[PDB]
Amino acid sequence: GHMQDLSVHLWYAGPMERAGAESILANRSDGTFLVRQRVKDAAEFAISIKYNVEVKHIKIMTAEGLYRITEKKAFRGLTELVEFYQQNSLKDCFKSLDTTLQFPFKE
Amino acid sequence: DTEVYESPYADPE
Repeated sequence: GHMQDLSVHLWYAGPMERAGAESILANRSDGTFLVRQRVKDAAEFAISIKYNVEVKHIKIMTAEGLYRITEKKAFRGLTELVEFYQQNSLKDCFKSLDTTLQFPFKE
Repeated sequence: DTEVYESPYADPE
């Protein structure tokens, strides 16, 4: 939008909050995922995914202008991270998360 | 509301 407005991504809940993220996800099926931001203090990011009637919210690291759900990875853009994992289990990046980007919470 | 994503898990050195 104005720049890196990830909000354009169906899985981007943008201003949504964690508890809020869980609200939809909690109601959605396992695998349901999304991303959100609202801490107008730290330009950080985190992905939220539905797992076993529960939601997994993992924070994304930022340093080299790269995005990673784990201190061991790095992507150039959420969309390249999220949409790329659609075919790569999150457990490969996530710590406990054992699934893939099944569907966005916005769906 | 005033909550967010704490940190499910992280990997140390």
